Amino acid sequence: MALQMVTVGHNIALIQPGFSLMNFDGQVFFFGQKGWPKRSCPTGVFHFDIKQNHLKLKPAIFSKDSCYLPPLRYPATCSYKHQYIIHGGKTPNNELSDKIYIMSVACKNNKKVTFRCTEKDLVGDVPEPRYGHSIDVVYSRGKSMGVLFGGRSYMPSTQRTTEKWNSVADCLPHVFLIDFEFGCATSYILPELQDGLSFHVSIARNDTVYILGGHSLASNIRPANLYRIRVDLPLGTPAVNCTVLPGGISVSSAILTQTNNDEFVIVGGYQLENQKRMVCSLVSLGDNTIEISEMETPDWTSDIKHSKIWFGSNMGNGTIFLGIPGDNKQASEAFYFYTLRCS
Amino acid sequence: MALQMVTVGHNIALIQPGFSLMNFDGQVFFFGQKGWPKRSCPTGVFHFDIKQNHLKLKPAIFSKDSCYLPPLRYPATCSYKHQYIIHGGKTPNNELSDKIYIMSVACKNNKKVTFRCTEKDLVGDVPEPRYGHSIDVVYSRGKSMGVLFGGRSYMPSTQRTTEKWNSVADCLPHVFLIDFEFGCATSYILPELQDGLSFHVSIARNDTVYILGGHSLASNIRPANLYRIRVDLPLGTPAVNCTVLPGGISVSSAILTQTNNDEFVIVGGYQLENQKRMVCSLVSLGDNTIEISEMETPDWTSDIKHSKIWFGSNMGNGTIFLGIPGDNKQAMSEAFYFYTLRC
Amino acid sequence: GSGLQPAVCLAIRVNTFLSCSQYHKMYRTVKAITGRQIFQPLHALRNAEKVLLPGYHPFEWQPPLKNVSSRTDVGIIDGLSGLASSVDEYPVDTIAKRFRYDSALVSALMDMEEDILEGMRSQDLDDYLNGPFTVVVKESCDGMGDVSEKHGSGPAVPEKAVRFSFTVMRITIEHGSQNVKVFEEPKPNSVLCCKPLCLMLADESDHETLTAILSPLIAEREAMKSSELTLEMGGIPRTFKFIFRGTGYDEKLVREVEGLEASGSVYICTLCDTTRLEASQNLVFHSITRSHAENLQRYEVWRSNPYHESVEELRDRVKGVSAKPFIETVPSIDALHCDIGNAAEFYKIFQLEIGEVYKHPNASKEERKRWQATLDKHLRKRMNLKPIMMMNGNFARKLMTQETVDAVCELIPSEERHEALRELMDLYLKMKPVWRSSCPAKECPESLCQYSFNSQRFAELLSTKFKYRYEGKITNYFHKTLAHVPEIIERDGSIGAWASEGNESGNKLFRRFRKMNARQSKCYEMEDVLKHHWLYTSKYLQKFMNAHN
Amino acid sequence: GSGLQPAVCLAIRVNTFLSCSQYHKMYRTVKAITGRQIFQPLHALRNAEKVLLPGYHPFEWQPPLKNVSSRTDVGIIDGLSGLASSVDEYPVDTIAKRFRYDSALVSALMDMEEDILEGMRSQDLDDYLNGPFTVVVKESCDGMGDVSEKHGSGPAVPEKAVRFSFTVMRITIEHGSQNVKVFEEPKPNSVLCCKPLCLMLADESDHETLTAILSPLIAEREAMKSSELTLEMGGIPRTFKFIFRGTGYDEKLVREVEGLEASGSVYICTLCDTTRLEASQNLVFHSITRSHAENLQRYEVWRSNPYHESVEELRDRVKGVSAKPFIETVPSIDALHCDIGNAAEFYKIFQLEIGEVYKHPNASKEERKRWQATLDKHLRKRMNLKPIMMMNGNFARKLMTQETVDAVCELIPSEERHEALRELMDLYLKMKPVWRSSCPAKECPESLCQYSFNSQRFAELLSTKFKYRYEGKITNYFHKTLAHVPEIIERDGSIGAWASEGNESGNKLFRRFRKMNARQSKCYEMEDVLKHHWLYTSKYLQKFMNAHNA
DNA sequence: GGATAGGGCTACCGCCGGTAGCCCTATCCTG
DNA sequence: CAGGATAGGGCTACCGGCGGTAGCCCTATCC
DNA sequence: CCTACTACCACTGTG
DNA sequence: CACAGTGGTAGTAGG
DNA sequence: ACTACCACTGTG
DNA sequence: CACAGTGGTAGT
Ligand SMILES: [Zn+2]
Ligand SMILES: [Zn+2]
Repeated sequence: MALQMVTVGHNIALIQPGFSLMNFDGQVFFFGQKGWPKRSCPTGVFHFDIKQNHLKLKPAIFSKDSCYLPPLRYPATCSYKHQYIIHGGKTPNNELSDKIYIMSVACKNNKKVTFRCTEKDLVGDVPEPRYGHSIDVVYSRGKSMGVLFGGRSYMPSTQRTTEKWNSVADCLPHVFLIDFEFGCATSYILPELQDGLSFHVSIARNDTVYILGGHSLASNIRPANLYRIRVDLPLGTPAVNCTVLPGGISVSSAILTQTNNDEFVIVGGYQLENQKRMVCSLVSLGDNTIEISEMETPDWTSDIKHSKIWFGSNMGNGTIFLGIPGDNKQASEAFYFYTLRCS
Repeated sequence: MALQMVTVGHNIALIQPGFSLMNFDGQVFFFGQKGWPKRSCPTGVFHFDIKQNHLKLKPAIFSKDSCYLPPLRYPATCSYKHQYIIHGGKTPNNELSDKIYIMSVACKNNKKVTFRCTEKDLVGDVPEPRYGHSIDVVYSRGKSMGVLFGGRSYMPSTQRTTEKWNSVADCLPHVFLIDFEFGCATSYILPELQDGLSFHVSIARNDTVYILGGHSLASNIRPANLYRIRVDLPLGTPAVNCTVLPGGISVSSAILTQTNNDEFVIVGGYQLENQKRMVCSLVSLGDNTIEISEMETPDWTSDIKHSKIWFGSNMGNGTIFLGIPGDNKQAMSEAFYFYTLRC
Repeated sequence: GSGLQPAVCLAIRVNTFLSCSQYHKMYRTVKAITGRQIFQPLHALRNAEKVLLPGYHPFEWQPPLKNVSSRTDVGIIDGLSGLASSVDEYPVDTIAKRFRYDSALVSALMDMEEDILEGMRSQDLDDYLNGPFTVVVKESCDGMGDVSEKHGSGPAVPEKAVRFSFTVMRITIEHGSQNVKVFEEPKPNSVLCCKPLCLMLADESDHETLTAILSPLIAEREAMKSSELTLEMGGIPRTFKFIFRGTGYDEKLVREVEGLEASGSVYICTLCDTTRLEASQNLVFHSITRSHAENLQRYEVWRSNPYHESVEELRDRVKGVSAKPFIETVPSIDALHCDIGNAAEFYKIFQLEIGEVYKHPNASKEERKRWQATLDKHLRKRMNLKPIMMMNGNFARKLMTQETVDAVCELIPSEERHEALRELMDLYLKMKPVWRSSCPAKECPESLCQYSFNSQRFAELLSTKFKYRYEGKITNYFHKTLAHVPEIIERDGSIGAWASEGNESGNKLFRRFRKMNARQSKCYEMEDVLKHHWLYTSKYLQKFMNAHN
Repeated sequence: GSGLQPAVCLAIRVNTFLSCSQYHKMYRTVKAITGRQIFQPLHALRNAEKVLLPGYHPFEWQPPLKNVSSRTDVGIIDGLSGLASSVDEYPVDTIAKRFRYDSALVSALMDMEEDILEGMRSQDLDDYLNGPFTVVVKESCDGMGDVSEKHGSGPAVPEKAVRFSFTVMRITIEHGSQNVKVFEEPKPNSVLCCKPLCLMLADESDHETLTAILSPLIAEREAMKSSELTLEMGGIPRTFKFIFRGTGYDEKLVREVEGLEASGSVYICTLCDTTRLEASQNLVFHSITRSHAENLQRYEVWRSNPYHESVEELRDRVKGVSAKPFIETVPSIDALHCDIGNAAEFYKIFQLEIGEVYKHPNASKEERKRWQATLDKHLRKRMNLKPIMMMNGNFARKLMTQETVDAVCELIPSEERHEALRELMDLYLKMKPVWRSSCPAKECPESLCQYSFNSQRFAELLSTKFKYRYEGKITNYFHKTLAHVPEIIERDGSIGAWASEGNESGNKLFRRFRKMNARQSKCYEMEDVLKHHWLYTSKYLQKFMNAHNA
């Protein structure tokens, strides 16, 4: 339940906010590098070598039959089965990606890695090009199905305008449903999900994925709240039901984290634009239950409290890699990073 | 017969053009800095050693009765019978010293040095503050007797104005035959010496000196002229005579080493204001004459042949110091390129 | 009568770099002495400015502009363009005040309209013609440094700016059999034709913020390509039609936006997709097959990876494009940076020849930094040229001089290398007037038509005498000069004009304004710097300045 | 006809920063637009300024000018002052340009003659008075750097520039044992009053080019210190005298020129002969003894050690000097760099308090750097102070305030340090406008009266609450600030009107003119700039921009 | 030998501190 | 053995100078 | 003989 | 082979 | 049609 | 109170 000052010798100017952190077999993988594939890493993925609490970043490679992907910042990421899903991402050409990226680990041979970042085709009511949100599969009756709580994105070109070309308007409030033996997806205008939220930290479960917090720009609000999602997924899927719940804590864009159980910890996003969420609240879910156990905020030092921003994600197991702006003589350090070991 | 690119760890830009070396008691000694005695070396002098081409300037502590003379550029320096006489020189504030400086030694134990330095009171008819010249010594009756002659100088106060505050009047060529250690001074204007010069290389051989080279700004020329200034002190009075030699050499600001007894290799200078003297000139100070045989030139570096400035003085063991500047990448990064000449 | 007109004192304000606080100083002293009403006061020429800056002269499109607003009351817009600088999103720390490419472009048009019609009546040609003014334009984005705002209002911008600055260069009309040059800009590299559009506060290296700010502009542009700005100026509708030949992007940023690997790669060209070694060997025959449409398709295959290949196989199969092309550039180069790089390489070559490195192929970095400060010292005393942290243009053209070759050969006993450098620099100075010129065929056509064999003999020399360099290597710019030059000339029509020689010539004024002639503000210093720089760049004002005759 | 007087212009050029060729653009344009020659052509401005420059208004010296030529048309002396260029002689890579001191004075006076007359009139004094004045002029020798290296016709000057600059603070006269000062400067540190004298592209790091080039200044200056001018203003020969309180030099350059030990030494003050540890225990009950002639006799003894001492105890006898002071400078300070040094020390102090170093004086180095980094980030957050490299005056004055110390106290993990920083900052604030003000007699007299106990509590907060960072390691400017301000303001009137603030701002103009208002030709730059940064700072022109409204 | 640091090129358009000097303070010799 | 030296922290002054990003590509080390 | 219009000089920022 | 300055002097148009 | 804030400057 | 600016509205 405490942290450490992870440091980066080189490639430090690669950890841009919104960067995912893939967790393959414990081995962790940076994703969402700054510019684009740089021939030091012609893919974007970065083998994330934490040693002696120092951080280094080896490159990483993709299979021949993979689709080299753009480094996505604030994408809709997941972790299920070794096999990821990555939607949106806000390509560093500031374009949102309708493309879904299924990142696996192909052949961890000779103490290295290589992935199969396959794309996918989405028949039916495709989900808009989005970002901020988090896709997550529902392990229900052993049938693959994925929930995509629409995050924030740009309007359809039938409505967009250059004066505010980057006007990001929270996507339509849904829980888009996407297959993974087909790649074809569906969705439903829920009578219950009537708030266009983005940057939630969707904690996963068999079916009761719980949509903790977020920041719905629809009124520039941080609705501390939740939402229930009951994927009825027979071979013929009928319409899901929702059951809103209380307990949701106010987080704008926080970091999920599992602990090899249903005891996920949710470490700080933002309770306020300029007053970030210095508190690390928890959860402990079951079949159709959820709580929040406010944990003692790891007593850090003068710096991170007064940073006004941070950014990161789960190192994967029970720990969170996130960083704060550290502009001193950069014109030097580009950031000041921090990992959080829980328990 | 050797050259090399001596190097410098600390205090590089302290070796300023127009300084004075001092091959003293077999130990060489820089003297005449850039700014002023810097309290890292408040002494004024520096301990010039060199091995494996990395110049060492070990600040040479002065002594109890050591009058701290200032840093003198282009002064008059004659290695007297393990002593010196340091006259004139342009103080680092750009004023001239009316004072000879007997730079004796006090102690040397443990490769250390003390430099008993005593100002000596010039008495009666005395020479004015000047510089660029070189005093020397003679032994008429086996008696150290000086010869200070030539030497640029700022015009006399009454005739000197502020528009031309930095004019340099080659002083009346008036051989100053100081009789020191019981008196100081005895001057004598010479009939054969009408146009005053400076940067004149003179030699302290027995019973006579042999002037050589220099610049008489009165003509802005480098007159090819020599002068046998003999001394003959009867029991009561001094005496002097001058006799030009046919075959003098036309250079100003040349450097006087020996490479062995009764023989001096006057290395370079400034043959023509823009065409630095790229040759040496060996001399043999016979019992009544001299023969300036041009020793084979050490073919210079690719730079001394294609720069415009350099300087130095006698490091004793037939060795000579030099410096050719370097442009402003940076201006003080390199500040020079020094060079030793064992010849 | 009774003194001046407002716009006139506006010209006498901006086209002489008078700060509109110092303008008032001059005005109030005038009142103290003149008494008369000259130099129409600040608010007068301010409501004049609002005329020249975009969003005053109205306009329209016959194919309606898609993804764009149909409003002509919008000048200085927030480049962030709705990219909320919140914590949830990317921390866009960019003071971005940008014009709109549609409105700004038409503002320049109606700003130059008197010149337009001046030329229109010329050529013994009509003035009534409303046909499609198939204008030809460039788009020059320079990324700069040492632009330090040191007490902002919270936005932690980088100490590095980038000013996407367009420029209109020629206007033509489908008059039957030909397209006349209505206003063939005399100095398309002159800053008074460097139309600023978007003065982001961001790194040339940054690639998200940069694109967050230039995705709106290129959306505007890709929609303009399709449309025709049917305005009405001179009381007449002069149907405009567009093509945005963006070339003024410095090669670094060129490779960036199109997505290519940064310079220094084994794939050095924004054109012909050739390798570094195929450039060192062939060195004269490379065909343009590397465009932005081809580049978008090429990144699309570098991702789709449909044949399922590995990294290097794809970099070879895409021929270098790793990222996704952003700007629909038209493949070309910047004579400016071409000269800067070629002269940096010649400077390396000169110091080396002082190191006789043609004989001794390899050497220590100290001996490189030596017998090279001698190059500096010698170009100091003999020639009048100094050491500079980074190369520049005055220094180049003062170095691209056979006199420079004499200067460097003054310290090289090797006569064969003397003649080597002589031929080298003479052949390069027969090349440079073919791209470094605003219009060579009209200016130096003989060198231009000899250029093919010029490049031939130059490559042959590179092989022969300068192989300690260029052994399986070459600069991006030595390839863009020894090839793609005639192709660019014939396809575009010139280089020295479309080149970025002016945008960088406008960064000087950008800094001059940010420091002197625009508010030392927090976030709207770019608002008034853009204003000011448009005003300097207003033909409607320059005409008042060439008025002497 | 609306043709201005040519000298009415030359004040709409060198006061709107225009450039000659740019003003000729304006001229051509307005002219061929309205037809009328409203402004006056470039050559008109040239022929006009030829009188505002030095060497146009003759004069004489009841005591003669020693070591000076009586000529009175010395436009722009090569700052080299006829210094030798023979490579045989020292290589002087400094393209210099000097107005002749005692010819620049007369130009400012014949230009301020308007103002002297207006003042003696508004003071009821006879405007036709031939009386012996006494002028107090402030020399501000700055050591600016990082200017440029223009591709030169041979010379290779360091990319730096000294800038000697005489600012004529006041013009006085003892009217019947009463000294009705005639010229109370309205803005002593003004961009418009620091009249540029010499612009060498030397560097204050040097003492050879600087001195080879300024010894002329100091020679004619030690002459003027003992001689009386007489300028023909309004026909009357006003017979001025000078006193030359030239004490705007920064501590680096005043240490160089006066040949002191150094800036950072066990010897701390260029005004008192006291060490650093002594000045880190008392801090309040100092004196002022380091007079320039004292330093000269001190260098005499140092160069002779008449009692024949060794290095260290000699340096304790001379108490500070090693070199020869070549200038004249009454012991005083530079309010500008005083504020700057105190503010840099305070930024360090905030690093410390952030690092709790009031308890842990052995904390690491990268932790010092991370405190600096978070503090830069905070003052960019709260006070909006983006990170600078060393320090500056806009940032110092944004910093040395009860708001910054609060937004920083919140970071300190100790309310004791909260209140200690509060007291320190607010006391230094109570005592800063003392010398930062152009005068305390009217802007903070209570500050002076209380200054004894004020600096006393300052020192005694540094002692106990700041045993760290001040166990010996007291700055130079804390010593000055604390136990020299009263001595100075008493002996010297004020301070803020004697520091080189206006000079360090005129460096900006030096850049702007060496960039826009001069011939870009190494041999000429200083000529045109010196001339133009003068016309800028010539009241005959400002009156045409201030007498309008005023 | 298959990963992992350094030093040159290649295009950019200086940025992490540049130091100038002066204490102490931390190591480095004669084995 | 013990001053003595040499150089680095760090004390000021301070108003920056020998190099640096940002890539890249072709060298070089450890089990 | 005087005023006003260009013609230069090498070099400047911006690169 | 940009371009728009950069000011002093120079050199020469209209009286 | 004039100044007055007004956050901020670049010299430092 | 460095300070003479920097547009720009505000107001008047
Ligand atoms: Zn190509
Ligand atoms: Zn003192």
